[PDB]
Amino acid sequence: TETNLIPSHHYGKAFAPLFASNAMFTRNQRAVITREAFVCARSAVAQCQ
Amino acid sequence: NQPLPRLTVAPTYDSAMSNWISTTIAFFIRVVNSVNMTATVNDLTRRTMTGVMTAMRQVKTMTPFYIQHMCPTELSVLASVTVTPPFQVPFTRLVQN
Amino acid sequence: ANGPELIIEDTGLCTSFMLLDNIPSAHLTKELIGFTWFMQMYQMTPPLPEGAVNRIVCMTNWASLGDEGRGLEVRLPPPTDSSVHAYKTVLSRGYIDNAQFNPLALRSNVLLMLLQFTLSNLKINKSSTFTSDVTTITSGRMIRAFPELLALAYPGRAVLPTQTKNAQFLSTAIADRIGRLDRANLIGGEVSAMVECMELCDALTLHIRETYIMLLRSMHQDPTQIVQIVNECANNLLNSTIPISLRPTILCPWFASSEDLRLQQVMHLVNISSNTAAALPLVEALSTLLRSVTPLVLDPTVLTNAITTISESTTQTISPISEILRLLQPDYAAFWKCIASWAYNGLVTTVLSEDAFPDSSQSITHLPSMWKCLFLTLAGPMTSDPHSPVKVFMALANLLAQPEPIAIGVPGMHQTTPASQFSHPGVWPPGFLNPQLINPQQAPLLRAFAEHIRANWPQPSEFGYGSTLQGSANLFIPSNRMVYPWPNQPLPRLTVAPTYDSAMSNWISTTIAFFIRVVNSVNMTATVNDLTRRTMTGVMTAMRQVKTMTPFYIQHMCPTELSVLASVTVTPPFQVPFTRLVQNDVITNVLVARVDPAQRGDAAVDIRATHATFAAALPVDPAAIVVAMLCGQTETNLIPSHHYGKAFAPLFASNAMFTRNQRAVITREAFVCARSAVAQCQDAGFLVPRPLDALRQFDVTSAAAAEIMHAVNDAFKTAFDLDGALLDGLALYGDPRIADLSAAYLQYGGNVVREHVPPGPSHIHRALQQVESTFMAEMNLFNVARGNLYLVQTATNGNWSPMAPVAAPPFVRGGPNVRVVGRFGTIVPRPNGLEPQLIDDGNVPRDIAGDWVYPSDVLQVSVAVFRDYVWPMVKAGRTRVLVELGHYVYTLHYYDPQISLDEAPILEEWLSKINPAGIPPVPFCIPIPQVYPCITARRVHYAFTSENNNDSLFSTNAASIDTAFGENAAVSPLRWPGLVDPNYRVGTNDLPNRITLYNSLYRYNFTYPTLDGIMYVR
Amino acid sequence: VLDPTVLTNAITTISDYAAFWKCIASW
Amino acid sequence: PTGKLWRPVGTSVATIDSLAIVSDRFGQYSFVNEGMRETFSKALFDINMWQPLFQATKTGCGPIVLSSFTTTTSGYVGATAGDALDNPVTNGVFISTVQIMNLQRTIAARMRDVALWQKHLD
Amino acid sequence: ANLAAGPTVLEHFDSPTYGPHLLLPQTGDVLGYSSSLISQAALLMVESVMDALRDNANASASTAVTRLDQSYHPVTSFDPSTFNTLLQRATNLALLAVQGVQSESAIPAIPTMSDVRSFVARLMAEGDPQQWFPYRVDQILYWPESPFVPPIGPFYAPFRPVNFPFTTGSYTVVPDASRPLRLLPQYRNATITVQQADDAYEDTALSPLITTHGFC
Amino acid sequence: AQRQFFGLTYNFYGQPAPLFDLNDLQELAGCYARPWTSRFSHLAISTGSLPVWSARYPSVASRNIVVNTLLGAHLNPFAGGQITSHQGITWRDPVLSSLAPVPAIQPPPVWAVAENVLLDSNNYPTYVLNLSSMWPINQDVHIMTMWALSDQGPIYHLEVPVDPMPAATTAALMAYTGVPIAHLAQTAYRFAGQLPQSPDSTMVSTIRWLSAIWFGSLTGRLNRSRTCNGFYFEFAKPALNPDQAVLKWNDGARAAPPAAAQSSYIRCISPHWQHQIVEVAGALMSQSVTAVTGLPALIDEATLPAWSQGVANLTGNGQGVVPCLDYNPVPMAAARHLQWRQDGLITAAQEAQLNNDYTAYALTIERHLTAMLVANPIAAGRMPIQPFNAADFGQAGQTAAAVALAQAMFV
Repeated sequence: TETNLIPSHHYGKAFAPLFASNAMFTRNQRAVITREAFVCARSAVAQCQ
Repeated sequence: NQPLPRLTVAPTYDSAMSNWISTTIAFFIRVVNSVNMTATVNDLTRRTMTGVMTAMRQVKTMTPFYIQHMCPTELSVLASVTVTPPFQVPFTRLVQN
Repeated sequence: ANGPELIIEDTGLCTSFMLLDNIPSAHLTKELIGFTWFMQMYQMTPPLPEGAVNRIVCMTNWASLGDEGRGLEVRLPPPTDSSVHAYKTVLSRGYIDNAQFNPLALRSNVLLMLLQFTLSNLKINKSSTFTSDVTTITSGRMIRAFPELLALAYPGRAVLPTQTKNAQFLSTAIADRIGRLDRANLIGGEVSAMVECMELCDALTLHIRETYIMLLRSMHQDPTQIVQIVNECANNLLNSTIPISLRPTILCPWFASSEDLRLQQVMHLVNISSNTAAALPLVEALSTLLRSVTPLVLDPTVLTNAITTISESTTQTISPISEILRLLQPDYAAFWKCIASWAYNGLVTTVLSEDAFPDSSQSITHLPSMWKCLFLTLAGPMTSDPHSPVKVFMALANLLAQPEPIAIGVPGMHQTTPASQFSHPGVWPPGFLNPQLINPQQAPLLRAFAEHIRANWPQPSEFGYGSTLQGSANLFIPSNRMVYPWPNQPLPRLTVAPTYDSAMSNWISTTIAFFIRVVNSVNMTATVNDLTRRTMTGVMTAMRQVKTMTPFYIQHMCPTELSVLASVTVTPPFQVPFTRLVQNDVITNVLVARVDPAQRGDAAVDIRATHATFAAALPVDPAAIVVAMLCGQTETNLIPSHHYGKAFAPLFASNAMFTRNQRAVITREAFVCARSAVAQCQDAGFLVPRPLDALRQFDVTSAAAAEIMHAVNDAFKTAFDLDGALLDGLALYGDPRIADLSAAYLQYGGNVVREHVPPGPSHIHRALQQVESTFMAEMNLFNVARGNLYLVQTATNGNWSPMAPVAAPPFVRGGPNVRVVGRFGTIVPRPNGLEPQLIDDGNVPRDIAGDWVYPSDVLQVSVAVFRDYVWPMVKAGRTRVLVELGHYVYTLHYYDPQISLDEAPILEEWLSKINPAGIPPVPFCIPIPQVYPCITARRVHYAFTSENNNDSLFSTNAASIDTAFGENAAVSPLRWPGLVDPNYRVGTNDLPNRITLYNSLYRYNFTYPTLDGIMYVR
Repeated sequence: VLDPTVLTNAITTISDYAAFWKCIASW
Repeated sequence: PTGKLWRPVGTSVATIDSLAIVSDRFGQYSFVNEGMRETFSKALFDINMWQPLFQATKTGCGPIVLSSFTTTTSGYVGATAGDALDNPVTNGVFISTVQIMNLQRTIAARMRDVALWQKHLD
Repeated sequence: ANLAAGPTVLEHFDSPTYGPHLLLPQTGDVLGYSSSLISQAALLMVESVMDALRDNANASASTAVTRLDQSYHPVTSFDPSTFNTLLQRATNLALLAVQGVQSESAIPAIPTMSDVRSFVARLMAEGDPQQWFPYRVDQILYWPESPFVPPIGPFYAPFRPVNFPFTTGSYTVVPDASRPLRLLPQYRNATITVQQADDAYEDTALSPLITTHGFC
Repeated sequence: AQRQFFGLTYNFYGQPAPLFDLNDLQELAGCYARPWTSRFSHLAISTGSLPVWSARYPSVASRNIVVNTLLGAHLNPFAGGQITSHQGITWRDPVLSSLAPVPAIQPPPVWAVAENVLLDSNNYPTYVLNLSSMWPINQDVHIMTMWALSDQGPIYHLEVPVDPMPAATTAALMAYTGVPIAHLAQTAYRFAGQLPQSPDSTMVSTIRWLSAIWFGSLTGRLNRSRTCNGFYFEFAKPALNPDQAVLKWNDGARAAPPAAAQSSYIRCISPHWQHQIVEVAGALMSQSVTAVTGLPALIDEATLPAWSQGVANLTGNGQGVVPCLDYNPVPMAAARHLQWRQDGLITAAQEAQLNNDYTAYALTIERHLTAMLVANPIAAGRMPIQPFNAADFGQAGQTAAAVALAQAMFV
């Protein structure tokens, strides 16, 4: 590992850019829509048979 | 895995992987020294084999420590900032059935 | 010649803390005249520094005119200066910006620099010329005349015109405490041995500087010694004489203990590449020398002749004679190396060259293979290889398979397996070990071969070598001993003649008697023609009857040469017990260890896997061996001893042999310091007393070790100057943290020996240590205040004193309502006009208007905040904060109490230079101490330390007749016990608390005679 | 930071890592 | 275990014959098995009880702790080398002869002291 | 000190022959006495230890012998702790053979290879290395309460084990019985429990034992 | 060579465990280097060059007195046979190369805290089998046992063959002239502490004669006037630290050889010894000799502590003993001066002052030891000063006897 290494500062600086990209919430959003498109898909095909 | 301990000579040779990397090289050093090896392995080259496999074993690699103290803290985090969460079936060592 | 530069005299007074006059006293002439006098107006330099502020900064050798530098030094610039550049010797270089000093790796640096402070002081205090004092200042006395360095030495000889604060002090100086005291001289008319004298010099430099003379001794030997050490080394032959007469003094550091030696022999084997190539300039070195001197002339003609003269009918196709005449011909490089190889079997064991084995496609009716195989045998004992016996047995056992079947242990190893391929111990023919097993009615010939090898393989034996008074580099043999293949006899001082007795000779006679039996055997007799088969008996008898002088040599003169040559050699012999056919004691591996299997959990794991195994083998050729072995002639009129007493004269007349003897000592040091250096900066390792545990260190990662362990290897490489690889190699596996030496072979059976050379009891694992005990005590003298740093808006008008703080510090940690700052240091903002809460330690946001305790680290990953919410607060004078940092570097800034000033910006700037990486040396403003009672402007200060870090102030107003507003700081007498205390006794020093800048001390006049300075060889 | 320099030296005397990273990200 | 403690007189290897009663300047350490401490504690306990009367009348000499007469030796403790070999005890609590004397004459001297008062109280 | 590298160095502490000698066996090992080649160093021990034993056997009070014992003694390159090498085992047995102990099995006057081998075999067989007399490198501890009377010099310390089981006295040799001798059984006190006294038998009994019938 | 040494450990002065701190083990026997032949790397040309004042070890002899205690706790092998370990510490290997924290899975049986355990270089069958290697441990246990058999000052030995100095012993000394008593014991110690040297070796005579001359000087007799074969030690003039000593081959009347073998065990008797770099470098040196020669005979029992009676191999009481004398620096020096005064060496009015000069000096190396004594208690589990009770300082021990044993030794 890099000579000078304060695990604290390192992991900190790295995971900073990650939480800047609201990719954590895209997951929650694409999720509540797949559950909509499902409870609605499953229903429409379950109503035609 | 274990909470990232203050780097020292202890955690950096006691990791799960350090043991594995170690005891294996240890085991193969006795294999390249088998009586059977003689058939094709030269006495000099049989020593050169122990020479190299020992270099590996004793080499001061710092990953074994990373993969057991610092790598969990990455996945734990990295596994949250991803638009697609981690699908993961349980691990099993030798429990067969 | 790369020997450490040990003797390094220094005439100029040994001291490493000069009273550097800082802020100068203002030469003022218009007003208030007389208040401050300068020695300058009396054309006479002041003994003590004369300025408004005189710091005692440290500069190794500041006043060291003594001829010749040590190479490296450590001169901190007065606090007024920056200073941090002097502490970035590690974990900084390309990471922490100039302005700053890496506070995390502080100890790793204040230690790496103190080691630096020591080596720089490793000079001998040479004596100067003490002349009397015709002047009335000391009326006769023995002051040591130097240029201007005089004034600065003896402070007592000072001429005081007015009651100046200095003169206030010096005034005291006990008259008789000057000049010298006891010149102890012996030869009347020759220079004095060691004069003794009081003279400005710090108890500390003195200590180191004299724990060095103590060292040069630990490696010295009176003449009647160094003579024998030399005699014995050439086996008493070689005429050298010492003159029985008093030789005043002679410090000649040529010897290292036996232990200091071994620590460098294993050490030397670490850098050597286990590969066969690195051991080749180790044997060939001993071989070019072996020949260089040797009464053994190799002379083909002898053999050729003895063989050419056997009758052989030419009505025959196969030419028994023409055969060997060809075979026996591939140069003598092989005979010597075989020998030379014995000296280093540990590293490299010779071997029968695979190619020189009768090929496995022919049986024994083939006559070129019968001779090929005979030459394998004879040359058998020559090679050091732990298998030659078995390989020799096979070579034939192999070639005569069809007739003679024998037991062959492991699968995939038939009796027809290419002999040479029999290297492992476990695969020795069951019959070969115990010939009882091989049955006659099936393998007669082969059984008589096994029967033969066992009864006649040379019995190993050992002899002495080198001097017992000068240890030795042995790791597996007693000191001054060398195991040896052939039985050994004492060198003869008469006339030699090739004798037919002796292991060598007998081995050639019985073996040549065996192949004469192989030729007259059933098999042979039925196939091979008749008259030809006679020629072969003749061609062998001739050989087994040539007057070869070698059999003798390998047993009488060779042992002398190896012994005497085992000192001139540029690498001491490295041997492992020779095992004359003993199944279990075959040495499969001679291993070494860079790390110790203790630290990494390897206590149990097998040896072959924790240590490196030297793998270097030489392919000797049987042809050469025999041609030599069986064909050595000497000088008819020759006295063995005489011819050596001659051949050794040169490589024993100079003390080149004594050089490696020191490279050893310097190695035992460099290593013991590194072990200390790394383990201190590390956190609890090889029990190394850490007198620097208070200082910090958050980088214990290997990189940190190699970095630490590296500078140390420089400090010495620079200090003693030695290109040769020293303390290197230990790294290799990238990890100094566990540096630990250990050698150890492993016999096939089980026995693992082990022999871990530990560093000998070294002289610097004291000194340095000794400096760190005292460093801790007197940090300030190196720009390194301790305690913590307070930030409170005290806007006074009196004698502000950042350093030495009067009264108890306001609000200590854990005091009533004194919350700490939670690790992150985050500040949560509050809505509609409410104070921004500063997340406290317990993790419960508290409010800024109060008393905070800032764990320094926090303040590093947080300033951006600190400066924006707590700082605006501290200025308002409503939030005294304690920045809690262990030991920082500290810049001073003397301002003028007359004029007004507000210490805020010389602080705000310091804040704007604190990264999550490094902080700049804490700056403290301090009013320059005035002479009169001046009216002062209300200044506003903020920074002021809790601990009394005012320990290098030395003086407050040298020249001034009296300080009035500044803080008078009369030259502390406690610093000069020797110089002003009545009760002081010449030879006492509170060495681990204060540093008496004026002690007594023995200066020597050591003469360093060369080898011709001692004995007279030739 | 993976780098065989040390390993090579050690071994050499007596004589990108997607695979690795695609093994932890694999878990 | 029980009996006096023995130790390998021949050192290291204890062979059932090597062991000898570890005697010395204090007499022989006899082991103080669990139950035998119950007695001497129960005896001392009944004396400590009278603490308030010992101070009042300046007699006595402080509370008698049974841990003042014992020790923490270790070795093999049996009745004879042969059988003591099967009782390796480490840091057991033994009371030396000369001590088995005081714990005796102390409990005896104090016993008189209290026996008297204890009669008035009654 | 000078010959410390050599395999081992045997030396006669009891009245050496022509003055104190210091035998140093060459490294090679003899063929014949043990399936496992016995080192010349260890063989010399057996051959001598097999004397101090055979000599004790018939040494009498009225006779005066050259040496109060004939057993050799390792002085260098000898492992004092373990008991593997035939040498260590032999040495360990000589420190006892200096007390006057005699082997139950009569040691022939002229040891023959068959016999030597039958002794070197009995020595190798797993057993308990005698522990009464600890080993030293420069001193042979001899029981004070033992027939052996120390020579003079500084080689014999009168060490007394805590409990030596041997008492003194000799044994008159009796010729080999021409036929299996029957033994009337007279009982002792301790008795074994049927369970234990069964397998004990079944652990060393000759079960499927072939037997002749003869004529009834 | 020499393969036989008998030692005796220090006495836990009315204290529990061995009086040495863990902070000490890593201060002398630490760093992993072999703590063996290190005793001497803590001494200077004098005392004013050492951290032997107010500090962890406030004495020019406080080091050895500690390292010696530390050796007691780690010498169980020679006591019984096994290696053992005292507080997480036990030699790394069978060769006792150095100390180190107890392993982890295969720890040695915890040592048994016992005081004054005798030692036999035989109870450890591996020692002699390696002799050469661990040779040092011999000479050291010896340095120990010569301080242990005593309570107030080490007990060395003195000799004087009825013959003249062994030529190559007058040549070896004449190359050590200017050298200070300190650096002499240096070579002395450093010598007999590596590679078993035969007592026949030149050096032993030389370094044994250098311990006989030092004594003659310490008691006037062998002075600037009456030299040995030509040597005698000149002590620094008391007024500037007389705690010095330098060898000086002169050429004045040669003190005629004694009428017989003059043997005697002399030990400093007052606490003064603990701080006189010369009373140690000298005694320590005289012990360098004994170390590589067994032990002349048995040191007389009479005047000696209570824990040193009939100490098998060491102490005696019968015939194989040699009367042991003990001198006191001051009562000593006084006579040492009177001797000079008688040989016209000094004035008749200069000795009544030389004593003042020196006597005041001893009064300084007295208010200092007492201070360090009442500074480093002893109940503090440590013993850098070694108890002495403000009394022995004046104690006019044998002295008068050794002042006579000096004359008969250099007639």
